[PDB]
Amino acid sequence: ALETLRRVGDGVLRNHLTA
Amino acid sequence: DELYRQSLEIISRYLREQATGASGATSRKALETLRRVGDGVQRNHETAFQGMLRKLDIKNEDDVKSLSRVMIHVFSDGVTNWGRIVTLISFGAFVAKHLKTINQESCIEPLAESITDVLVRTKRDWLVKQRGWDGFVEFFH
Repeated sequence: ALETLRRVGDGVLRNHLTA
Repeated sequence: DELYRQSLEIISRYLREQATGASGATSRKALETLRRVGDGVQRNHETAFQGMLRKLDIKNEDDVKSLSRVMIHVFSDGVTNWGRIVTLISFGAFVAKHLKTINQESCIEPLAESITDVLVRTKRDWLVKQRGWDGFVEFFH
C-alpha cells in the first residue's frame, strides 16, 4: 500500500538515536 | 491482553487529547513521551502527512478500516523500530484531527483500536522483547 510511513518512520528513528 | 489494554489506553488518550482538547505508572511517562515526540513528528512532516491523507482520502469508517491494512504493511520490509511505531501513532493523531474536522469524532476510537491491533497483535514479539512501553520511554530519552 503506502510505505512512505517507513521513510518518515526510519527517518525519525535515526534522527533521534543520533542527536 | 494486558499489553493491549495498556497500549490502547495510551493510544486512545493521545488521539483523543489531540482532538481539540486535553491505571498504570509506565503509562504515565509513555503518554508524556508520546506527547513530546508525537507532536514533533506532525510538525516536522505536516506536508508529507497531508500528502498521505489526500491520496488515501478519509470520509467514513470504511476508510478507517482500510488504513488498517496500510499500517500493517508498514512493517513488511521486516524492519521494526520505535521511529515507525511512533510515526504510525503520530499519523493517527493527524488522521484523528481530520476526523473531527468532519464531525466524525466517533471514528477516532476505532482508529485508536485499529492502531493498537497492529502493534499488539502483529508486533507483540518485537514489542514484548523491547521492554514494551518502558522501552519506548527509555528509547526516546
